[PDB]
Amino acid sequence: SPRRTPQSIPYQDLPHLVNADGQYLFCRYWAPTGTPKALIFVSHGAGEHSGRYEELARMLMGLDLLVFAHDHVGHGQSEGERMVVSDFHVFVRDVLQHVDSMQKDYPGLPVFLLGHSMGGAIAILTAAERPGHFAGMVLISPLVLANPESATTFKVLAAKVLNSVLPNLSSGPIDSSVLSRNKTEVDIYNSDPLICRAGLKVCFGIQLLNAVSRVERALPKLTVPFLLLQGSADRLCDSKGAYLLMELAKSQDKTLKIYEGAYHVLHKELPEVTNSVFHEINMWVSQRTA
Ligand SMILES: O=C(N1[C]C2([C][C]([C]C3=C4[C]=[C][C]=[N+]4[B](F)(F)N4[C]=[C][C]=C34)[C]2)[C]1)N1[C]C2([C][C](N3[C]=NC([C]4[C][C]4)=N3)[C]2)[C]1
Repeated sequence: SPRRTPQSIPYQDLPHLVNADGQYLFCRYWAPTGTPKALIFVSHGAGEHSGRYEELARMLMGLDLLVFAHDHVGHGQSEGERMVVSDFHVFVRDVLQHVDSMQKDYPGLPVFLLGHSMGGAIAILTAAERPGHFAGMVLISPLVLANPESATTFKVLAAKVLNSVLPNLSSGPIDSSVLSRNKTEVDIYNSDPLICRAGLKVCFGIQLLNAVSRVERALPKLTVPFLLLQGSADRLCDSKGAYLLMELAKSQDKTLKIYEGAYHVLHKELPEVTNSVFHEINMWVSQRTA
């Protein structure tokens, strides 16, 4: 019987890739009508999926880039227990497999990464694993340092799971009101059935703590060009992390844009913020492609 997504659609009817663990990942592609100037992989964050990047991907495709993405394991239309990962490196390995596959089909093209939140931590670790390979990285509120109050609370709960056998332990869900000041976007997020809005399992939170530790060790090795966009009122990824990334990365081409008063999800924020985010990404990638 055909292998199906967690929503029961056969993978033979969808673009897909099988990872090193034999798990099917659902894929998306947005290719221009002509010869692409560059490739760009979009890395989504925790709980969400690649379908949330439709508008950004169509803008990037309008710049003649071939945009590609997949749903990370345990997310969206990919296989895996929801919001579970054996080790955070699985996400990085799977991005690298997909980038390597695309570079075979489109050789000689520059490749960029774009990531938001947990997806931004994945993009940083992917670029750190392959120094000099990526042309540039666009980071939207990347997970570099978690909110101090939330991290201390979770680190206590993590000690309970690390010292004892407690497989079902979960913390509370990611509060939707702190995601964006745009209420319509929050309402849409709360209505998408492919988004997992359940409480974070302690085993998954432990992997996000591993991502933060690994990002910290990767910064003095990071040399890829990057554009970093961060809101000053982010309650999920503390803005101190964006300043730390600007300070500690060795990249010769690094830029930070702060959005005063904005919340976490800058590409789904108030129209003035979202319009600026799209324009800034468009300028930055346009200047670095030809
Ligand atoms: O990747 C992330 N996640 C990673 C994230 C930061 C983490 C902080 C944290 C940590 C860190 C270590 C350990 N922890 B933890 F587990 F203790 N923890 C608990 C709560 C936060 C937190 C949790 C947020 N997101 C959330 C989204 C944005 C959402 N969206 C998509 N469309 C929209 C529209 C409405 C605007 N919103 C999906 C991508």
